Amino acid sequence: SIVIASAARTAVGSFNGAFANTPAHELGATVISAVLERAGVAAGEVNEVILGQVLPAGEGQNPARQAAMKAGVPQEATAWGMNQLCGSGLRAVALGMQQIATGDASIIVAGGMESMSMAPHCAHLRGGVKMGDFKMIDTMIKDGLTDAFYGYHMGTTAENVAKQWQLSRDEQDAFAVASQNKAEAAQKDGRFKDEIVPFIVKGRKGDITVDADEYIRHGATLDSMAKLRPAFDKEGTVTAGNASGLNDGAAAALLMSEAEASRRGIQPLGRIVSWATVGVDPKVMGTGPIPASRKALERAGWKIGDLDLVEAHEAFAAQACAVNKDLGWDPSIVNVNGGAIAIGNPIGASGARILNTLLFEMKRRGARKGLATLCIGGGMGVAMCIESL
Amino acid sequence: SIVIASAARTAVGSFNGAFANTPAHELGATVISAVLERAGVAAGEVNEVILGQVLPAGEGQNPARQAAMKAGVPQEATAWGMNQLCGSGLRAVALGMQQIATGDASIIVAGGMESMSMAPHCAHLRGGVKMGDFKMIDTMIKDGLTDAFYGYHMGTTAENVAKQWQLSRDEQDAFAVASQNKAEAAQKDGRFKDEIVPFIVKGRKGDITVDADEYIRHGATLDSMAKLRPAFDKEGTVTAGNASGLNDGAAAALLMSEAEASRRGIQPLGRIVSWATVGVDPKVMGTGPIPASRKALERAGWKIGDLDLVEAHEAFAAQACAVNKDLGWDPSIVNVNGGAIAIGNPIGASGARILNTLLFEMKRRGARKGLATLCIGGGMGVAMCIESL
Amino acid sequence: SIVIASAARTAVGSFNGAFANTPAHELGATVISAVLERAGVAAGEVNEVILGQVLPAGEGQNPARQAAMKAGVPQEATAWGMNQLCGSGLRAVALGMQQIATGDASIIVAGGMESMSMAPHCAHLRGGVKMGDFKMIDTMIKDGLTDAFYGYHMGTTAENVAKQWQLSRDEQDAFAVASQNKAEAAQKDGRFKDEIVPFIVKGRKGDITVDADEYIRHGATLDSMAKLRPAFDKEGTVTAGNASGLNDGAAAALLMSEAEASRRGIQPLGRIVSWATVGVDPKVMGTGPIPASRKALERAGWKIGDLDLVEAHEAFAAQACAVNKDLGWDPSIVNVNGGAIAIGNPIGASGARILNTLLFEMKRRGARKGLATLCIGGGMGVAMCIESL
Amino acid sequence: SIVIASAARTAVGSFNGAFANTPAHELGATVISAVLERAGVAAGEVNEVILGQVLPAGEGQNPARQAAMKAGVPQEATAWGMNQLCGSGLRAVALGMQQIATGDASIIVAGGMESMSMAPHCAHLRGGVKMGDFKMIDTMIKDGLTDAFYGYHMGTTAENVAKQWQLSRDEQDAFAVASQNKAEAAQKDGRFKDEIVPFIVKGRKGDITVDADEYIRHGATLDSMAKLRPAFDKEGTVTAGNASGLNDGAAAALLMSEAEASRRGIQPLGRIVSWATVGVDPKVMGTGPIPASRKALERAGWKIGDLDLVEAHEAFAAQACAVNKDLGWDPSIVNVNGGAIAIGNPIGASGARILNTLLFEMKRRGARKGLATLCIGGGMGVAMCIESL
Repeated sequence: SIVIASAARTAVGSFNGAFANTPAHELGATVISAVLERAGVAAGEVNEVILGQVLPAGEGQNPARQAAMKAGVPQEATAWGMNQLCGSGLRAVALGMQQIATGDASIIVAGGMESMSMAPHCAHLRGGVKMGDFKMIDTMIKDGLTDAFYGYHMGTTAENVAKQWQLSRDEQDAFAVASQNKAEAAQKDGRFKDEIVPFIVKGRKGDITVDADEYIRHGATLDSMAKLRPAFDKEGTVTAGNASGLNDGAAAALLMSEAEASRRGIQPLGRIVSWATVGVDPKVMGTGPIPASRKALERAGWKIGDLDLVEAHEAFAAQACAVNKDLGWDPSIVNVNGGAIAIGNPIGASGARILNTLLFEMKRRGARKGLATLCIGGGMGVAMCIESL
Repeated sequence: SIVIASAARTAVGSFNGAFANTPAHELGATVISAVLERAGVAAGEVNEVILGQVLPAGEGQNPARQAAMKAGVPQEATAWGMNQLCGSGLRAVALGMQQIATGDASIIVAGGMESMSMAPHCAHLRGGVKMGDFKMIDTMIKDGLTDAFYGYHMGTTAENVAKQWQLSRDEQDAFAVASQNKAEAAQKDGRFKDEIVPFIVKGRKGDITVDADEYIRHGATLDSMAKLRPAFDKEGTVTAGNASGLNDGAAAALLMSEAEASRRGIQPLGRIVSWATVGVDPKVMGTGPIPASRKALERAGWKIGDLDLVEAHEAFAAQACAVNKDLGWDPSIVNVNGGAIAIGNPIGASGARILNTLLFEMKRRGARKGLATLCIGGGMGVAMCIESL
Repeated sequence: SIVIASAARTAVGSFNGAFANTPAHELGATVISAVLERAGVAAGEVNEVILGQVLPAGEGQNPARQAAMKAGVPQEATAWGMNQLCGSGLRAVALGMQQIATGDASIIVAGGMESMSMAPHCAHLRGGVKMGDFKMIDTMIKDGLTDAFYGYHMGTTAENVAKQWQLSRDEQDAFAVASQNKAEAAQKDGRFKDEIVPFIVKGRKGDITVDADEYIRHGATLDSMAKLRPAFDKEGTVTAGNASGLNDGAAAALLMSEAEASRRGIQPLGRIVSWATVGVDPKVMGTGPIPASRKALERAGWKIGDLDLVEAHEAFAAQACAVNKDLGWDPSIVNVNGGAIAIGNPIGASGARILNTLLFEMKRRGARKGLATLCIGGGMGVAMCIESL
Repeated sequence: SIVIASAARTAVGSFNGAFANTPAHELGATVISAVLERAGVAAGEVNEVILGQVLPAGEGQNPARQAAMKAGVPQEATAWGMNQLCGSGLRAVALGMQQIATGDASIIVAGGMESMSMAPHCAHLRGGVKMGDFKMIDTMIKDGLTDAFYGYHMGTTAENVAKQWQLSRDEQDAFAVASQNKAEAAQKDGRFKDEIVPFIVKGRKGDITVDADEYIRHGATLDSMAKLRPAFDKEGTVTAGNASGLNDGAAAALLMSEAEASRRGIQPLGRIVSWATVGVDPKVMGTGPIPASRKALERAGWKIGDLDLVEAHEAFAAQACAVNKDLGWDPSIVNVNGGAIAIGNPIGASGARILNTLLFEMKRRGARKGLATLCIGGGMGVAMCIESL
């Protein structure tokens, strides 16, 4: 029953880059109107905005409610954000279908948004420290990148699956360069032009327009790639090269009944045939998507070889390949235009982000079956099946 | 169709009182373990833990997840947090209901959690602070009570309702007195012994058992009530003891299909018949419960008559009164055992907390159709109709 | 030549005690007036104020000046601070002495002030930390109690002397209790009333007048002292019981020439016949007083044995004995009224605080030759010889 | 009978510029070795180091001791810092001169050093912040630039001298340009070569040698000053332009007896013939240089017109005029090589920065009498007289 009317994301910006001082709900707003106008639908009629956000400290009350009211959504709608780490971005889009598919609502916007750049450092000083140094905790490292279960960064969870699947530094770096090259090819030709909405960086030295993914490294050689030190495990494997950095962006989708889109002349971007989510051992968290995807395909009714296009989050090359190897889809059909390693993440958005890449790329090549999938810190994964109407 | 087999709520703590130094997820697990034990269900068979949480600042990746693990819920079940302010904790239950109702999960735990105590101060300190003074922001006040739509603390959006509803200082006081009598009474007669589930505050020179709501004051006399000068408006009428204060508390209810509960020989508290969330003019946020209720009642097919028991978020004297004056339910069945004023508030779990009381009162007095409803910052209501078997 | 006409000091306050919210220049100011009053010189005849202060962060431009002004010193006069750690309050009396000596001033008020309670926490936030955690530093510990060369605490340099001069846990505790008991006594016999000037802690609910050193323990048992665990070297011998506290307080002297004193018919507290400062190995910093006092005595022309009364700074019991055995004066003329371990240790003021004790017990019993000496972090010591007139 | 046998200064640095991350004492060290090695004196003969400094917060125990110990001054010699604001650097030379006069030392190294870039933000937190937001004070602004009595700026007191002395917006800007242009010439012709000592800013990606005052602006237009808006009082007369900025640096000079120099065969940069300091009205704080300069000259037995060369602090344009119109000397001989608006200032060190400039230009142009003078915040002033040998 449930279709994706419209789809949009901002361009993804570098850490402390273009959007360094741009608040998440602001990037949220932009994309909220974007999917409004591209479905041809008026915020007047939006029932609820569901935004995944991971790092919300300091942005004031309920940043879902701000991004919506800003982008025109009237007061009679409702707004709530949510968090599943990387999954947030896509799971919102699942959550949103469950609203229409239960009679509980007619029309929803969903996705996520994220300013890793605007994340505050923090301290609980209600008691007041009478004597001693204290740590100013960086919520982006803490709430965003740090396993609450072992003590190490995500980067180690990668190393445990590296050693597990025995993914060598030569192969891992090979994966990286591919994703840089792919995404740089994809960029030059306007293969991202469709889904992107420009964002207007309100300024004072003038206004400056952003409609390019500033994280893709042009010319990225297998050698520049091989001159790196392992960013975590000092003779482990994971480097900056073959691992996503820290970024900002948003991405959303307007959902409605197949019967409703029909009434309005809207030519949907797809229809959500199924979604799933599963949990695993936090030490090896990147193995989320394997169980996650296959749950989806049981619910969707498809077999793995039915898939025309995959967009599987390359959080870290190591786990990216772990998903690829084990599942065994046609590798040349995953991240055709590039993975996270090259475009970045912005966590809270990373899933609606790749949903955008997926969808517009289905639309443009007559692919009919696709699936977005991502891994999760804590040890989980999410998946979604999209079949084009 | 879907029922609530069990529930449990921690006793609600005072601000920087009994749970002063306690991480909400650790209150979380306690409530989770509880709903299981009582109802007879084993950790493994839980699919997912959906938890409301407004001030997760600094706590670590997916705190819902951290609660989950700590209560025994296996590495496979999923967990996520979400936010719609005070309405998070009831709304989380509806989102639990929808997991069952669509084809996605057998057994969900839904609730909410909140440690107003551990809430940090913070500043954005990435691009450095070149030169000048800067502010450390209180995230409890920033992200919890400061509607980032006008400038001021919730307290005067309460004033904004009194103003039109002319609710004189003596009626605002007389509300509190009543609630504080009704609540303290309830407890004395033992009525919170059912809902609550003891928690352990793990001190150094000994452990501490908490299962008494420390916020409840005694001998609630109109006399003391009427001398607190206007807290929020320097020429106002909503005061600290007639606006719900800052509190710590977790609370939750276990969910499964009605057939599943019987298959499991588990004596449900009641059945989730309908729910509702609606928007209203943000300035006058307190009125959420007015439009939400109708819808819920309408969806349930009940007119107010059929309600034998009700709970409405006593956020303020200013907003709770108008609500009963508008909808026109009979007061004699609303917050019988007490409301936010006397019990406490605690954002992320308030809605879940009032879930518990309603259900446990329903059992031990013979109401068949209870309803709960809440106001939300930014202009929102959330509503649920409950039928017992 | 140059002589001390009058003196005063405040009570010494405990850490976050009677002066917790009382800025140091406020304490210094009372002292300035006192020494003015007590001599019969008018605030307007003061040429310059010299005040050692070690923790001045947060306080404002030249707090020395602030005190001078609040005490009523004309703005035609000058005021500056200096920092030689513990020796500050006494070097200051010497620099003051130099002013008059060379004939570039006539009437100096000199001493020191400190508020260890009022120290702030800080961090250099201009460049900003792009990501990861930074510490908020205690300026008190950092700038006030810690050697930057070998990087350990000022407490550790006590373990050095402890190990090196072979002082038992017992005999250090003995010293501590001796110091307690002596002070305690001198308090009850009223021997501090003369040196001490009251201070009015202004209060929202009422003034409080502080007139007694509140750090001194009454009936302190050896048992109490002997059960504390070693405060720095967890495998050591120094503790919080035989180590001076963290204290607030000020103290000062009014200097002029001997000739000028006579014109005014002032009966001075004694004559500065010499001073000195030396350096020693930073690791055992407590040792300063050895060659300092040597230097000072030789400059004066005095055989150690000619001393009638001595004050030596008890940084820790460890250096205090070390200073004693090595120099060898009869310990029955040393710290006749207790020492820093009992009375307190307001860093900047300490060197003036002992000078006061010395000056007042000197006169009270009519001693001809006296010596004050302190030990200093970054391996130094300062000593001045006073003779009565 | 006391002389300056050499001097040296680092290049003065831009705020957050060349030295943005150099601990002040590191700059001191360089200056120390420098004066030793330009005089034929070995660090081991140094008796004491006396270094002015206003913003040491965060820098750990006694920064001036760290400076001396890095420079190799023996641990047997002593060290202290001091704070009479802008006067610090020069007063320090005068105190160093005092120590020798009285026969308490043979060789002092005295001057100043400052690092406004490494000044920290801070707040007082032992009390306990119960709730609500709070400030993080900038110690530089709070502790270096703000008159503690009226609570405005050092730039606002500058507006006072404007009205009271009648200096138009355009009258002052031209003076500022004059300075800049005087200073751009002097640099180019290498007139700063003698005094400046290169400092190596040890760098992870290579070392970098700073050997030129980077604050100076080439091709200074009178326009670009005149363009500037009032920065201390919305509708005032002062601007960020005709006012001195914020800077890092250090400077010092080595002192000894005249006959001592004689033995050693040292051709001395000059002879201290006298000095003085005074206080003036705190609101016209910049008017300090007036009576100090006078009382200096009178002490030296000199007429203002006997002076061959003059260096007067350009803390602002406004005082600079005020001081020149009052004292009444040939302004052709004032700051002959530019002044502090263009060379920047760096409070603690300023005083010796001009001393260096005075001694070296006196030498190169064969001047036989000189004068150094600077205005002090809080309401003071220090001037010293030099006569060449």
